[PDB]
Amino acid sequence: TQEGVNSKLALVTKSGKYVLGTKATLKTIRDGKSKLVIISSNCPPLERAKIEYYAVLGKVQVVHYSGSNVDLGTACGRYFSVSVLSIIDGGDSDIL
RNA sequence: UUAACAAAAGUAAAUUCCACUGAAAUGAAUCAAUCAGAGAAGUGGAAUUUAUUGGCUUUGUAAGAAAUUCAAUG
Repeated sequence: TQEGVNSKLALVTKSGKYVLGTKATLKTIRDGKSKLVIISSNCPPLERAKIEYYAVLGKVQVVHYSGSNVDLGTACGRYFSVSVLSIIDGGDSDIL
């Protein structure tokens, strides 16, 4: 069903604010800026387990992206790969 | 001109890690390459290697030695 969230993460790039990177995602979960976490399908199972446990503590929803980190980076209009992603605010979409 | 073994005034090259921050107008770099959101470059650090301690100069050793001269041992 990857004709949805892919288009959802296109208005966020235009109006909303997200942050790319596992280290930078963990920074936002520690604060209150995180409102949603998207994890690719190939994130290492040990670093993935640390994001979810952090999100469970922070009560932030985790969206298991159906593509790899290469596909997730392209979904944000980026020429590198993104493993984890945090949404500070949804611009015009309905992701949150 | 200077040894083994040790010292630590001064000071190198290369690689790998750590902290801050988060790269797109993509940058960084080599003779060649090669690398980066499971995170580049920047700044500040840590470690190891470099014919023994710690690589080079320097120092103790150690000038009393040795080399080159002079005089009839100095």
